[PDB]
Amino acid sequence: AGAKDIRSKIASVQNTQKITKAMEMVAASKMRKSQDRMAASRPYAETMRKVIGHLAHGNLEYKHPYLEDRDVKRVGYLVVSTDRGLAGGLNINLFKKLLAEMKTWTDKGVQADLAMIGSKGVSFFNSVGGNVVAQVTGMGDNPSLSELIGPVKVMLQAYDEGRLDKLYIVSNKFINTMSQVPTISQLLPLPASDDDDLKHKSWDYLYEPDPKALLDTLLRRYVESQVYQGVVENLASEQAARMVAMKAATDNGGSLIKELQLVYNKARQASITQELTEIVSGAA
Amino acid sequence: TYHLDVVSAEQQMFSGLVEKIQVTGSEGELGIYPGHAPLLTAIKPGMIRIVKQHGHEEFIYLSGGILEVQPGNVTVLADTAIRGQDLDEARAMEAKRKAEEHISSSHGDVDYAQASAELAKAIAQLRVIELTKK
Repeated sequence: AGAKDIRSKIASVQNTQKITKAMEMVAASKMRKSQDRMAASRPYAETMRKVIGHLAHGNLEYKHPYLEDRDVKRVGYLVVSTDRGLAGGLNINLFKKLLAEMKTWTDKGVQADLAMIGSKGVSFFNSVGGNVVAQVTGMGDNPSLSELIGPVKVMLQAYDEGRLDKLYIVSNKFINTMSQVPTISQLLPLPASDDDDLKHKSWDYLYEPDPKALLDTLLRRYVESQVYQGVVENLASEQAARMVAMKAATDNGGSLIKELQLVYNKARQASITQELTEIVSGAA
Repeated sequence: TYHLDVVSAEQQMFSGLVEKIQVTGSEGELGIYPGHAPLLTAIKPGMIRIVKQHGHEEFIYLSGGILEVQPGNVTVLADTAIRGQDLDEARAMEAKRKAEEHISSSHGDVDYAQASAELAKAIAQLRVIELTKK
């Protein structure tokens, strides 16, 4: 033991607990901003996916590489992550689940191409040994699709030059203010829908310009919108996880204070007793 | 009848049940009605009318986008779109002032590629603001 050093540790832990409380404040405010931005993003992606859903079952159809169900030789993943710590184990769980599915493809002899949106993902997968083909880091407090387009542009080129056959996006769903889950979702080759063809409503704009080029542009927009909503939702999840972790750290700091103080009190009492015993005995 | 949805790519513009509409298109304005055709493409700067149950309309600015047309529930994907009472005649007149300046301030084809779009956006605002008075 020792009185001054224990009291120094008590002061330091007190200060750290106060700081963790403040960091919880910051995390909560950032979550508010992130969730309202998510609310803005939701309708646009929702409507666009409804569009492509009805295109999944239309008549007077024609082929498109992003539409057909081609075989899988290699798989692409668009991975979102934080660039910061103190967010609990969100990134770890998402990385583990992606590693599980990538292992499943590796069993089948199917290779994985990875594009990272965060620094933690870059570090984790370059040190573990995943083939990072694209990467962007440090997006900022307000993220924008403009900077994220580049990695998506690379992945799109990988698909449209024929090398990449199936493409997935991985992100954490903002299920609630206090609950989230990591997910892997089918992105580029169009997923299934429940419908039959709607024969007619208004005018078939299709052949006013070229159908192929316009459909190309539309599916570009579709993939970009999906990616943007995923990123925004993951930032909301990040703020939630950080606030939970900060609360836990605050409680643990209080727990250490209430015990270091017992050690300090016993130390003070014992020291005073020893010194007084020396004085009284030395009187002789 | 049928259902319609509109988004401004960073905002939802409309969602609900509807009877009939009138909208812009790949080349110009167009009179739309329900049940006619199954295919879809792009939008030039314009506007849209939304007549709902009991015959109640509304008037929305469409700065640019894509239109589905074919489905029972249809939607408009707009890169930018503004609600008919978020915008106003003063705002469209400011757009008129901007565009009439830029016509005088654009002198090459490369810059007119943007000046023409600015003028089209202003003219679309100026038509939706008049249709808004109904």
